[PDB]
Amino acid sequence: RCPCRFFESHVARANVKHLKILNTPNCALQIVARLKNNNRQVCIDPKLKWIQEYLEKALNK
Repeated sequence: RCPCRFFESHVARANVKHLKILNTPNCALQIVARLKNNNRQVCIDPKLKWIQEYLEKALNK
């Protein structure tokens, strides 16, 4: 079973509280994020540009 089933491409950082990185060689790279509004658990597509910027600001810092 993969940590994420469907990925959302219409999510923005303002609606996410934190991003979780998962390196699963059974499903490849997947990222899980929670909606700040209802604090739900949703899966975000690792192809969004703001996601890459978040990883870039967390890796250099």
